Amino acid sequence: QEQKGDAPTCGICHKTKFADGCGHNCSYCQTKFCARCGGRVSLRSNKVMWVCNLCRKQQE
Ligand SMILES: [Zn+2]
Ligand SMILES: [Zn+2]
Repeated sequence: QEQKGDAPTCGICHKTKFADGCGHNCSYCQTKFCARCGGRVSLRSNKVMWVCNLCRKQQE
């Protein structure tokens, strides 16, 4: 991680730029993806985890 004024980008379409900070990161691959290249999977009200369509699908 290096703060060089680099904006947030999707690791799939590389188009959708995350908001001020960080977008959705795969709870597995850890890859940064947009709300369209992943899904919301919270493990009980305490922590919200996002899994890419490749993990959410392959992992059923
Ligand atoms: Zn994307
Ligand atoms: Zn993943």
